[PDB]
This record gives sequence, C-alpha cells and structure tokens, in this order.
Amino acid sequence: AGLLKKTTGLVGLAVCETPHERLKILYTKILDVLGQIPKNAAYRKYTEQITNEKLGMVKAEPDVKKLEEQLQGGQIEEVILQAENELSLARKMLRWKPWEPLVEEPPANQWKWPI
Amino acid sequence: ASATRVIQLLRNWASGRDLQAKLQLRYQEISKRTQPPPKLPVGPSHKLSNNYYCTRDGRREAMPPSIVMSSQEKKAVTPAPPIKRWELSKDQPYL
Amino acid sequence: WDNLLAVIPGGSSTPLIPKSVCETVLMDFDALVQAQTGLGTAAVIVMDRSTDIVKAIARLIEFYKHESCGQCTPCREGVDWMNKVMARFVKGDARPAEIDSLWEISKQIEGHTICALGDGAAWPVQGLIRHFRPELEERMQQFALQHQ
Ligand code: SF4
Repeated sequence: AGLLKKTTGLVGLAVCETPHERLKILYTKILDVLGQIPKNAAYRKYTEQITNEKLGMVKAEPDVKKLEEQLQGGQIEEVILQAENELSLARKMLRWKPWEPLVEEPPANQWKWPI
Repeated sequence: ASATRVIQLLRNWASGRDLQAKLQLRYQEISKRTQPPPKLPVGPSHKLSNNYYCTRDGRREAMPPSIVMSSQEKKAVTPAPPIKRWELSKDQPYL
Repeated sequence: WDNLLAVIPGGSSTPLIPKSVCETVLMDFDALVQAQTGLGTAAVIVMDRSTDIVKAIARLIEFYKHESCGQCTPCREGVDWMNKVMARFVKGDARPAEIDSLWEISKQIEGHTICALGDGAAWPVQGLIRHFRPELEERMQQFALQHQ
C-alpha cells in the first residue's frame, strides 16, 4: 500500500485507510438488498452482474493502484462513494416497485414533433 | 508621449524586470492602418461542374429521431466507456 | 481516306464518330449504337482534316437554336445556352473547366424535354466532347496565349 495518499484531490472526500474492506462489505450489502427483489426484475440482473464482478476484482487485486485501473473509477474514495450510492438506490428501488408494466400509456399525441 | 535612462533603471529595478523589452503602450511596431486590397478565396464547392446540391446538401440529410423502444441475458452497458484519468502536465507540473 | 476526320452517320442529331471507328462500322441501327451514335436517317456527312470540328458543331447546334420549338424549358433555355458556350469554345475564349459543364447541361437537356429535338441537340455536343476533347483544349490554350 505504501504511504497513504495525502489527499484525494477533491475537497470533501477523505482518504480511506481501509479501502478493500469497505468495498467488500459494501458490495456484499448490494447483493443482500438486491436479494430482496424478484429475480425476473431486470434491475436484479444488471446490478448483480455489475457489483459481483466489482466484488470479484477487489478481492483478487490487493494493490490499491492496480485496483483503481481494475474498476476504472478514479481513486478508491470515489469508488466507495459510488458503491454507497448504488446501495441507497437499491435500497430505495425496492419500495418504488419499478418492474410492473408502465403506469399508463401517455395521451395519443403527447409526443411527435413538430405538432 | 522615451523615458530617461536614469529612471529606466528605476522602473526596471523597482519591479525586478526589464520593462523596456515589452511595454504596454504600443508604438511603431503596430501593423499599418492602410493595407493592400485583399483577394479572398473561394469555397470548396465553387466548382462549375459536378457540384449538384443533391450530393452536397446538409439539411435534407437529417433523419427523424431514431426510435429504439416505445411503450405502444444482456451485459450491462454504460452510455460511453468511462473517461481515462487525465495525465499530469509535462510542460509545467505542480506550480 | 486518311483525309477523313469525322463522320456524322445519319442526321445531325446522331453524334459524330471519328475515323478510328469509321474503318468498319456497319451502317445499321444496332452497329451505330455500340458506336455511341445512331443510324438516324442515313445522312452521311463527312468532315475532312481541314474541317474545324468545333466550328462545324457550333454551326450545327446554332441551327438547333434557330429551329427550337420554344415550348419546353430545357430545349429553349439550354440550347440557346449551348449556343453561347459553344460559340465561346470556337473562338477559344472559354476556360478548360467549362468543357465538362457543357456535358452536364447536355445531360440535363437529354430526357427532360417534351420534344426529342432537345436530345437531338445534346447528342452532337456529347459526341464532340467524347471524341475531340483535346482539340478544344489546345484551341483553348491558343487563345489564352495570344491574348495576354
Ligand atoms: S424541347 Fe422540343 S418541344 Fe420543347 S421547346 Fe425544344 S423543340 Fe420545342
């Protein structure tokens, strides 16, 4: 790991002294919250196909810098942020129930341009 | 209105640089305000043959917005490949 | 025979043909067709070496302008335009680019007219271009040289 990064460049975000562990527990949380959603839902397939690979690389690659190229997500600090954001979205997507057929068709000529 | 050499040193020393090499006030170095008559070029389509508009127009070659799904396994796909982190400068690194 | 320069096989409307093809070509509708012309009316008109092909064609297409029906747009505007450009070519005051445009407007005349005379006047222009293009070009350089 070497000397920890003095700063991530972006004001706000602080350097994470436990990068891999945060990724692992966050990605496991993703697969949990997804698990509470019906399998046929397209949200399940894509999110698990995305997170489980990301969980695969973080476990495999122990070096931080090589990990950054592995997920092409900048530094780790913004990776833990995105993994956190996917957690909130997945936690909020289960109540929204966005897998049934659309609420209703829009009016006849609501689209189409020009009039 | 040329400064006396005595104060040429004063302005140069007090600012730690050579002002007289490049001054804000312009002088005879400016381009002349009267210039010879210019001959402007023609465009690429100024050809007296094989310049049919049907093979040259740009407006009549725009299609209506292509429709891909209407309300009337597959790998996850990003809108575009993630950007590549910018490299540090070479001409001037950290200031 | 060597004094022959070009032959108008039948009628002015059918394009002229240089002696290189006049060696054999049989005088029938099909044979003239692969000869890039037509039998037409079997009016054999023969220019010699001394004949100025550019002048002869201009005289030919000037006749079409005088005997233009005047109804439809192409044969009226185009053939008179053909007179102006071809007259400039005979003198030589034109520029080399205008050779191909005359070909283009000739195609615009062709097939866009109620009367077949429009295509009857476009063919001689096309035939002249396809067989004697260097002749106008050098004649065109002659004007650009003595006029300076
Ligand atoms: S193209 Fe035929 S119909 Fe039309 S103006 Fe010419 S001669 Fe008359």
